[PDB]
Amino acid sequence: HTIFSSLEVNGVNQGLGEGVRVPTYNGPIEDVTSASIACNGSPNTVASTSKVITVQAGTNVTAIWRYMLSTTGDSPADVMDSSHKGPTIAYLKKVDNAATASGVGNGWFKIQQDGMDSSGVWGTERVINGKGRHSIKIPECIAPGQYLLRAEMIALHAASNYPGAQFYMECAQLNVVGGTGAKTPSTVSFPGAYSGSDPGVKISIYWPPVTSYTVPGPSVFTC
Ligand SMILES: *[C@@H]1O[C@H](CO)[C@@H](O[C@@H]2O[C@H](CO)[C@@H](O)[C@H](O)[C@H]2NC(C)=O)[C@H](O)[C@H]1NC(C)=O
Ligand SMILES: [O-][O-]
Ligand SMILES: [Cu+2]
Repeated sequence: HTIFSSLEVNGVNQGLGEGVRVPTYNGPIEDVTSASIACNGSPNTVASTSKVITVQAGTNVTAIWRYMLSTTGDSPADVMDSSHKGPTIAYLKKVDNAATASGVGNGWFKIQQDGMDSSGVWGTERVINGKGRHSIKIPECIAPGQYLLRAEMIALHAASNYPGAQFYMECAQLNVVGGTGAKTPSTVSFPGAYSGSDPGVKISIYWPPVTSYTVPGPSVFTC
């Protein structure tokens, strides 16, 4: 239970729900076939925001994860419960109007992931124990203009069967400046990119303990 409730750009937090479409409640999506898997949604409610955040291509933005919208600290419990082990992931989608585009459908490409490292530590544990900071590089080589940024944490502690995996995601609204357009990503759809049968979705993280993890979705796009 967690929310990507603000984005840091150029080292400055852009504000709570400012340029990030935040849900009222911190619960997960569990149905990977739902329209809500793209940018969150029903049975939650997600707020619209008029802010589109300018970001220089090639630089990092940092999603700031918090337990609830009103949370005021950054200790582990202020981010997400330590039972919630799994990957962190981020995607972009080119859109016409980042303040209104829904994010459902084709156009997503993966730009970051952190599953399980060679020491058995999960991406979510780096966020939980890193003050909620989920750093994401905006590629330098993509086309400039308006995008959605979907940042996600998947908790797998209850994922031995499907449904069970818990998907926490929010979409931020970006204007990417300086992108060279030198490379056009291949894209996937949300819903569509994840299946309840995926090895990273239906998984028993303790039975036996896993030492390798396959993050769901496509490969990370690189310039
Ligand atoms: C910018 O974001 C990228 C991820 O998109 C970060 O790159 C990862 O950094 C970790 C921590 O050093 C490494 O273990 C990974 O190997 C890196 N991944 C890649 C693909 O390079 C990068 O550290 C971020 N920069 C900042 C300032 O947070
Ligand atoms: O969230 O369990
Ligand atoms: Cu939870």
